[PDB]
Parts: sequence; structure tokens; C-alpha cells
Amino acid sequence: SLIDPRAIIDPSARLAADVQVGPWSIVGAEVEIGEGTVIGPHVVLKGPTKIGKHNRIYQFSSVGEDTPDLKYKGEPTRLVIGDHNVIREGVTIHRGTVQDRAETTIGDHNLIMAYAHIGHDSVIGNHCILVNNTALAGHVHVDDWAILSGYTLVHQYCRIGAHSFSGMGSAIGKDVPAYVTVFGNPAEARSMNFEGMRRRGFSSEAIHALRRAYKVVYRQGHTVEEALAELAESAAQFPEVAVFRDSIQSATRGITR
Amino acid sequence: LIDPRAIIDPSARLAADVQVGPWSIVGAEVEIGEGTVIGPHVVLKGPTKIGKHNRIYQFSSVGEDTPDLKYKGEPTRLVIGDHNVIREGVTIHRGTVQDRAETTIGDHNLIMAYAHIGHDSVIGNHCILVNNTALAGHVHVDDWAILSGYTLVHQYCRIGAHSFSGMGSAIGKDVPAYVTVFGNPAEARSMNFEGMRRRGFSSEAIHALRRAYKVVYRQGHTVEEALAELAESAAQFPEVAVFRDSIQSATRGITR
Amino acid sequence: LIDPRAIIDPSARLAADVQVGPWSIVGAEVEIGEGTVIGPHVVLKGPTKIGKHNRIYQFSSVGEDTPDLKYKGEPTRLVIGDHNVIREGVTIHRGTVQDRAETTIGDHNLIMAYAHIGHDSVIGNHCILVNNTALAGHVHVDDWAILSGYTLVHQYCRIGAHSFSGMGSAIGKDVPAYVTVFGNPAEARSMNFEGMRRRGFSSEAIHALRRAYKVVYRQGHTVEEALAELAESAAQFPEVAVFRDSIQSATRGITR
Ligand SMILES: CCCCCCC[C@@H](O)CC(=O)O[C@H]1[C@H](O)[C@@H](CO)O[C@H](OP(=O)(O)OP(=O)(O)OC[C@H]2O[C@@H](n3ccc(=O)[nH]c3=O)[C@H](O)[C@@H]2O)[C@@H]1NC(C)=O
Ligand SMILES: CCCCCCC[C@@H](O)CC(=O)O[C@H]1[C@H](O)[C@@H](CO)O[C@H](OP(=O)(O)OP(=O)(O)OC[C@H]2O[C@@H](n3ccc(=O)[nH]c3=O)[C@H](O)[C@@H]2O)[C@@H]1NC(C)=O
Repeated sequence: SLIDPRAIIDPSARLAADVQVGPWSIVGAEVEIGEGTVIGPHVVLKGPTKIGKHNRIYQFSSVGEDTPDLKYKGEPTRLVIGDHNVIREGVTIHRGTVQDRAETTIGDHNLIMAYAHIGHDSVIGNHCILVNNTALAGHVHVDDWAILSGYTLVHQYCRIGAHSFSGMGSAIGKDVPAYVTVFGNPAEARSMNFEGMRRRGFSSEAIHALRRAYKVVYRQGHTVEEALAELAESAAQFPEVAVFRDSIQSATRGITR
Repeated sequence: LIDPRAIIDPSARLAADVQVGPWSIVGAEVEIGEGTVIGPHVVLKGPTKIGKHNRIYQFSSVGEDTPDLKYKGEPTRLVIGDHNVIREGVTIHRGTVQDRAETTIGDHNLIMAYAHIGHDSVIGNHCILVNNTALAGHVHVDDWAILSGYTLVHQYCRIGAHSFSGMGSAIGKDVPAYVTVFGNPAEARSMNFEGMRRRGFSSEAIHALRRAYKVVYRQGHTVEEALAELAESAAQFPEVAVFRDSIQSATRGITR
Repeated sequence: LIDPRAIIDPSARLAADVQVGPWSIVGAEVEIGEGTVIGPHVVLKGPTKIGKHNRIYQFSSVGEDTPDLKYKGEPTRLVIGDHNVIREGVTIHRGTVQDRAETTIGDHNLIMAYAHIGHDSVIGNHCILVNNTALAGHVHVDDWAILSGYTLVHQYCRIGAHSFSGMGSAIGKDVPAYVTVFGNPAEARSMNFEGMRRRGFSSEAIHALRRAYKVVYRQGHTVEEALAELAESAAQFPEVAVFRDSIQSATRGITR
């Protein structure tokens, strides 16, 4: 079979047609799995959870477990995972809490490496890479294309901007703006992620605008509001700069300087 | 209650209402108390005593031998109390013959995914060890302390009651009670006022703790001096007494 | 010896006294040598060669494909020697065609829980990787090196023989032989005199190495100047020659 007979499938679970589930894995009550998704051996899936299409989940992962957050109380919170995602060895993904969104969400095309953690109520976009042991504490929003190097730690409620980059062992306590590169414990702003922008084919005009934007924010001594005003123009001209400006505007715990 | 795909050793002892999920191993000389819930894919090894109403999650290794190229299999122990939560992939090692010969965990502790509790460590009650917190060995964690994600604790260190580490802290020296530490290497920052409030500490006790911080950290005093200077406040406030005592017992220095 | 709940692919090759615990998978093209003990809940994938008298603990993934977006299904290898101990949850990945197409590990290595050995890394002999030590890829670790818990090693770096890293070190450049490093980012501190004594080095060799360290790290020389200055004691002392050679081979920077 596509479904190993040593696996355990709750009667209430709903598996699309070509789903593979390896030996000694558990697909629990109210778990929904979508077409082309391959579940490895030794995998614990718990619900209520919805996993889309063409995903890949490796051994020793715990996807859809209750958060150990002391506030959570057995409520029927959820987890939503999209399509084309890779979940590697021993990754842990917890479901949401009623105190927030009552949902934890992961989009599409994400690569989530071994022993990474995705805490309750987290929101991961698309095309993100979480390298080994990257941990998102809770209520963490990671926007499209971000890359978090191994053992990057993200404090609860922090937002990780689109196309951003973290060096290995970074400890992020504040919001990381879109395109920014951070390193260290505590994490510190270094520059922008030009390598990402290039691997992605951003235009030279956008890069140049991104580069001036950085200065306005980090190098000219403005308070954040002074900064946001000065970017109005370029944010009106360049969408890339608007994403940047927006990411700074939505910061609740401040920005990583 | 006890899944037939699990392997229960004949010398293992299970109290009533114990559950054991599939493909778990409850080895020789493991004793499990009443109400305890063990997940699937758990390895319990002994000699080990687990109390009541505990919950242990999948991929955990509880009661394993401390690593070594050597296969020295002494009868050292692990003792775990009641109402503890042990999450995914937690490693907990038994003690060493040279030392206490026992690793000890109290009650109402929360030990999050992939934390490690090294041989001969002692955890009290109401402690939280957030993800990937690692206790090297011979570590003593007193009541209500909180170690944030990826906190590393060097061997022989004492983590004081009600203390707090920020995420990714590397602790190489005793953390006095109530103290908050950050960084690698870890440094003292302030007192855990957030914790003290959540636990209903009196405003009087909190101000006295705040003042005691300065006596130890910001007035240039020696310790024999700080402690002499603390003696009176300690007598009035049992909370200050815990603090003073944590500092007095700091044999190989305090995190400054 | 081979538990009937384990899964052994027809193509695997196992030595006579190989033990395999329950719920382990020995996949296609895996070879296991005499006296090796595979625990329960182990995933082994190939092509992989495992030598003799090894110990692989539970929840380990040995011989998986690297998640490197560059790897594309090719049949790269992993070779592991003898007398190794691989603890709980260790991940070891096979090589890439972009490099050596092989991940390699020698003999007498102690690889502790949740450590990661990335694609194309090479490990020598008598090394100790403490809990959650992670080699990113294309890392070379030379004999007798000790990496303390949560040591991160950046891809392409070389860890020299008898070197030591403090816990939570983040290593981005090569670490010369014998050198001790600490912190994030990692920095050189002194020489692993423990290791030298522990390993029967003569007091004459030790003084020369101590002298060698001063030459490279304390006198304001350039690497080339420093290398030249060492030639003599390198000729006289093979221990020093290991030190000089590690610095020489430091293509892209030594840790300072
Ligand atoms: C990235 C590191 C490694 C990954 C760790 C992953 C952990 C999560 O899966 C689970 C988790 O820890 O949930 C917590 C939840 O994400 C948070 C917000 O909802 O709330 C809880 O943590 P905490 O109580 O610390 O959260 P707050 O954000 O409210 O804390 C306020 C601030 O005071 C600090 N604090 C907290 C307690 C204290 O005693 N002293 C403090 O200083 C704390 O650092 C924080 O900065 C929750 N804790 C508990 C035990 O319930
Ligand atoms: C140390 C503890 C952490 C655990 C790490 C273990 C992970 C590995 O098993 C898997 C892995 O990460 O493989 C990568 C492979 O080790 C590398 C070399 O071949 O190459 C690839 O990674 P990456 O492309 O990031 O590494 P490079 O060596 O090519 O990096 C180039 C430089 O660009 C930087 N960079 C990268 C991406 C970006 O968006 N912005 C950047 O600045 C990066 O920091 C680095 O300095 C591979 N990446 C991917 C996602 O495929």
C-alpha cells in the first residue's frame, strides 16, 4: 500500500488519494492530508490540522501537537500547512491558542530543517528557509523568502521581514525589517541581504533604492517616525521600499538596530 | 491503557491508570506512578522512579546512561516526582557513581522540547526549562526558576529560586535567586520582578529584593560584606534570606 | 539479534553479530560491520558503510540526504569507521557531487545527542562532539578535537587536531590544532594544555607549543612571518609541525 500497515490512521482522518504514510507513524483525529504528500516513518501528526499538497515530512517530527504554553487549555485550536513544503527530521510544529489567533499557519514552498521549532500562533509565509534548530517562540510572523540560519532564536511576537537574513546562532529579540541581515546574540543589524536580492533577480534600481532606505533608517539619526516620513517618497516609487517601510511601521517590539 | 505495541519489561512496575502509548519502551527497573501518561515512541530506561500524574512526550529518552565511549553500567538512578510535563525529545540521564549516583526532578516542572538534563542534576519544583535548555551535569535548579530557550548551563552551577535566563544564555557561574541573566557569557541584569508579581510577592518584599541587588552588585562591596549588610533585611524578609543564602552558598563565584 | 519488528532492506549487508533493535530501518545499500549495535527507532539510509563495534542510539537519522537545495538525488556516500558512539537524535547526512560525494567519520568518536554532521564533512579519530554540536557542511575535524555543547561550525571550516571549543561557540574560521576557542563569534584563548597532558605529550613538546602560540598570536607577526619563525621547532617537534601545518592549510583565515 501507499499507507504502510504499521501506521496508525484515525478513522476521522482524511487522506487524499496518493498520500504515502511510512511505518510506525500516527495520523491522528481531524488531520487532513492533501494529494501527493509523503509522510515518513516515525511521524506524529495530531489535529485539528490541515496539510496541503506535495508536502514532505520526515521522521521524528511532531506536527500539530498542543503548545506547552500554560494558557492553552485543550481548546480545539488549529494548524494549517500549505503546499510544497519540506519538513525535515524531528521538527516540532504546535497549534494555536484562543488567546491569539487559534491557528498556526505555514504557507507554501518552505524548507524547514532538522529540529526547528514553530511555536503556537506562528505565521510563516512562503519560500522561507528555517535552517537546523531555528526556533520561533510563539506569535512569530515570518514573511516570504526570509532565511534563518542554524540555531537562530526568535523571541515571541517578533516579525521577521520578507527577504531578510539571519546569521547562525542569532538571538532575535526585535523585529527584523524586510531585506535586513542580522547576526549575533543579541542580534544586530548589519546590512541588507544583497545576496538574496540577487538570487531572486531584483532589479538594480530597486537595490539602489533599498540601499538608500537603509541609511534613512539606520545611519542618519532619526527617530523611527522621522524615518518613515523620509521614506514616503521612495516607498511611493518603489514597491520594494514600501515593503521595507511597512515592515518598520508594523513593528511592535521595535526594530533590530 | 497500555498499548500492546509497547514493550514493558517484566521487572517494570506500573501503577493503576498508567497509560503507555505505542512503540514505547519501559525497561527493567522502571517504576511508574499513578495517572502518569507516557507517549508513543518514548524510551524509559532504569533504574528509575517516576511519580504520579506525569506526562512524557514522544521521542524522549528518560533514564539513559550518561554518554561515554565506555559502557560502564552502574546502578545509578533517576527520580522524578509528580505533575511534571516532559515534552518532545527531552533527554534525561541518570546519575554517576562518582557523584550523587542520582539525577533528581521534583514536582510541577515543565520541560520543553529537546531540553537536556545531565547526570547528577537536581531540579526542584515549579521550574520551567524552555526548548533546548541544556544542563551539563551536577546542575542544581531551585524552585520557580525559568530558563529561556537554548539556555546552556555549565557543570556544577546553581540556578537560584525564582531566577530567569534570557534566550540563548550561556551560564558559567551560579545565578543567585531572583536574578535575571542574559547573554553568552551570561551577565546579571536585574531581578525577576515579572516573576515576583505573577507569584504574589508583597510590594514590601519586592522593594527589599530590589535594594538587596544593589548591595551585592552595585556598591563595590566584598561578599563577606554584602552579606553582613544583608543580615538585617534577611531577618525581616524570608525572600531576602533566600537571596542572601544563594549568594553565601556560591562556592565558585556568582554571575555578575 | 535482529529484532523482528525492525525493517531490513534485502539489499543491506550485515555482519554476523550485528544487533538491530525494534522499529529500526536499515535501508537499501547500507552495510554494517561486525559487532555494531543499532538501537531501537534508528533510521539508516544509504549508500552507507558502517564499520565495527559502533553504537547508534535511538531517534538517529544516519545516512539521510542533505536538504541542501543543490543536492539532487545523486548517490553520494557516507563512511563510518569503528568504535564510534552515536547518541540520541543524531543526524548524519551523506555527501554531495559538488564536493567529495562522501561524508566520512573515522574511529573512536563520541557523538552526543542531537549533534549534526552535515554533508561532506570529514571527522578523524578520537573526537568528541558534545550535545547539539553542528557541523554545517564541508567541515573537517581533525583527531582528538573536542567541541563542547552547542558548538556551531560554519561550512568549509577546519577544526584542528587536539583543539577545544567552549560551549555555545560559533566558529567561522579555521581553528588551528591545540587551540582553545570560546564565544560568538569564537575567539582564540590559549592552548588545550589539558589535552596535551591527557595525551602523554612531553613537557618539552608542551613548552614548544606554548612558545608556538605566542609566535602566532602575541607578537604582532603576519601569518607568513609566523610560519617562517616556526620552521625550526616544527623540524625539531612533530607536535609543532601539526600546529604549523594547520595554520598553513588555513586557506581562509585562522580564528583569532
Ligand atoms: C526562541 C526560544 C526557543 C523556543 C521556545 C519555544 C517555546 C514555546 O513553544 C512555548 C512557550 O514558552 O510559551 C510562551 C508564550 O509564547 C508566551 C507568549 O504568549 O507566553 C509565555 O511565556 P512568557 O510567560 O514568558 O511570555 P510573555 O511574553 O508574556 O512574557 C513577558 C516578558 O517577561 C519576561 N519574563 C517572563 C517571565 C518571568 O518570570 N520573567 C520575565 O522576565 C519574558 O521574557 C517576556 O519578555 C509562554 N510560556 C509559558 C511557560 O507559558
Ligand atoms: C552550523 C549549525 C547549523 C546547521 C546547518 C546544517 C544544514 C545543512 O545540512 C543543509 C544546508 O544548509 O546546506 C547548505 C550548504 O551547507 C551550503 C554549502 O553548500 O550551501 C547552501 O547554503 P547557502 O547557499 O546558504 O550556503 P553558501 O555557502 O552557498 O552561502 C553563501 C553565503 O551567502 C550568505 N547568504 C545566503 C543566502 C542569502 O539569502 N543571503 C546570504 O547572505 C551565506 O551566509 C553565505 O555566507 C546549502 N543551503 C541550502 C539551503 O541549500
